[PDB]
Amino acid sequence: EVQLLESGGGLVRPGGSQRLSCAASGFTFTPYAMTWVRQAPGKGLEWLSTISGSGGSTYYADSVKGRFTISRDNSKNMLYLQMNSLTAEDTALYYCTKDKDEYTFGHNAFDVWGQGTMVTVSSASTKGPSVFPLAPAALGCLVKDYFPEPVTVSWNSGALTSGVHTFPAVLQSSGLYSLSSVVTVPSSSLGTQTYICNVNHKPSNTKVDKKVEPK
Amino acid sequence: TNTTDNIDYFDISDESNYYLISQLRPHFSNIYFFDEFKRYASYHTEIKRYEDIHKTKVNSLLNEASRAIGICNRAKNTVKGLINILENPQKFKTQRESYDVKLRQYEEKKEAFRGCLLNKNRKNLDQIKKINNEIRDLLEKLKCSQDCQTNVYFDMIKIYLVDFKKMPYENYDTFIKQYKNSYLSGVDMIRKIEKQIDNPVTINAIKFTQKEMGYIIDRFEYHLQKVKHSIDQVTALSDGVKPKQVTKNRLKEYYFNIGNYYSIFKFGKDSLNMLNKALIHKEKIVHNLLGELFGHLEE
Amino acid sequence: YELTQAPSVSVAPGQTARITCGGDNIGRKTVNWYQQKPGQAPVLVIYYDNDRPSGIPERFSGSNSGNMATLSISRVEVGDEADYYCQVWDSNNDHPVFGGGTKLTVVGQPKAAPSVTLFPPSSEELQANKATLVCLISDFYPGAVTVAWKADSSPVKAGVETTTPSKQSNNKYAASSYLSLTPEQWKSHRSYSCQVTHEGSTVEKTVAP
Repeated sequence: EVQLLESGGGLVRPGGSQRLSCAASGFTFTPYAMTWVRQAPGKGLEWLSTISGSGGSTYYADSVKGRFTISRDNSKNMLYLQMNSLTAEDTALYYCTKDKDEYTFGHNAFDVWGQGTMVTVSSASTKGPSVFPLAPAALGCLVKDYFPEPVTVSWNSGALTSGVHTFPAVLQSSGLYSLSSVVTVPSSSLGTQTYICNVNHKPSNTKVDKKVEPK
Repeated sequence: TNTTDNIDYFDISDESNYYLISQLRPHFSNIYFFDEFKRYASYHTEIKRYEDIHKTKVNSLLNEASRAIGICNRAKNTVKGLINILENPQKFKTQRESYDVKLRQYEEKKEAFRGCLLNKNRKNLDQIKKINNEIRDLLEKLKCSQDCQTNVYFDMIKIYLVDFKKMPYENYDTFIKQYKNSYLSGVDMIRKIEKQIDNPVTINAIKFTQKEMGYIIDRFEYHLQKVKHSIDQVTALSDGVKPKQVTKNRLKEYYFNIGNYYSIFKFGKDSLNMLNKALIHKEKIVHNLLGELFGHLEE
Repeated sequence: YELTQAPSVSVAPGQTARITCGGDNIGRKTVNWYQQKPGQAPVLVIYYDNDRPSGIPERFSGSNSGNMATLSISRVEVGDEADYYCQVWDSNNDHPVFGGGTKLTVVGQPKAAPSVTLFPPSSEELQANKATLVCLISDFYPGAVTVAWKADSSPVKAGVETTTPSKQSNNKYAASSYLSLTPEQWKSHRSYSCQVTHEGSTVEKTVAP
């Protein structure tokens, strides 16, 4: 199965640099023309840059010209996008694609798409999420004041996952995110059972566990 | 005559992508560096003594490179036959096998051919590293220890800039962008008017020939970009700082620097010439196919 | 080359949805269509005006002539709810270009009322001299509610933050709202209510210190 895999997307201060990669497998990478396309959260798709097979032809969008550079290594089936002097208007999720045929130079459909890596540009630093319990029927935990996304919330180290439902985080005016994860459980299980929400934040490099019980 | 008589436009590179094998002599860009070091050694009396043994060391690699390519002439002419059948509807009707069967035969023989050009030359690629190291040892016999005059180095740079002016890079860049424009428009109109009601042999031969064109375009722009690099890099050396004297260790890599650039240039000049006529011959074949396709309008 | 696409297009199930894509002479160039599910990757649905990739249902067809290129989805089910784009090759700029995108929403699904749970500020948060009220709305359709926080019986109109409605795996929708206030404001008032009004019928939960 032809597959495209992307990484390297993370938080970078304005004016900084970042290197995106697109790992290809399941198809002859050399003849196909790879493409970069980003998508702002909420906005639509936006083409950025496409490169020929041998690399002798490179296209760029006017919004990224002079700052972004596309490149590939036809011996490792890799596909790069060197981003420099990043501004706030560059914060988006970036996809890499391939033309459905060979030797086309972006004048084709895009049949295979990656899952997308997220590039974030802001002046704020990473913040650790403060976890507070939500006492009771319906109980949960509040993951408050963290930046940036995402935060994975596990219940009892992945023991119980029935009735759990984590809501998408809210973006406060301060730029820090906030979400809540609740779990549906009968009242007979209350009192005797224990519920420990396990919160993990990748950028802040901090994991926190909190106990939820009637008090 | 709606047929391809010359398929020199195929090439193959090793899995490391460091060596590029061309069907045109000297097959390897490193040979041009070996021929240039003889010109480098012509200005040094200590190195010029070993120039006689250098030719026997370099010509043997050129002979074995030319010998290994000739071994693949059996695989070469086999693919040339399948191309002439798949790009000619009249020739395709003299045989009896389905069009999809001949495409599978073409794909198998094409890689068996490009695999031959690489497999029979694997022993030659290992010799390239040895001759490169032998050049390093010959440059160590220089009389200079820490004050090597760069006059020879910069006198070669002035010669390279004159050789660069002989190649029409502006016309080549205009040619490739123009022919790539006509190639993309040809593929896209076949997408619009394709249909599976009548005989697709004339349409199948166009796409087969267009697939060859897209490969030639990709290989043309690879050398056009590579030759541009060698021109811009050597020109940057002449327009940059000119140290009147450097050490011997840095002088070895000095000749290795301009030698590698001028090697890619002369190697690219040979490829850009052949790839230009192949694209031109492929355009005429497609337009004849387009002429044959739009020739029977009352049908 | 400018590609004009309608922002939103709705359709009942079983019916045929028609996504459009406009161009000055779009019948001169091939048009490819894509489908991006919420939080998912785009998938090529139609290419070259009318060609359909293998694995795409036969309900997906395309037309392109003159100034309009239209993608048609027949026998529409709830699984077709996604965003659809069109891709064209720029002639004089030499690069692809994507349309604004059309959001297909399926209607006629059975109306469902939202279930909400209100949470008071935790005792551990009050020690930090901060308070946050959590109102979690879920299991409703259509995806559009209006949340209103009321201090006792009067709306606070301060410190309220509400998320956009997101479609859950149950094909329903979910949303949440937060009220930031001082612990003095939480302990002084009688109670705090979260009033979420769905289809004109309001659901409300009330919590008190």
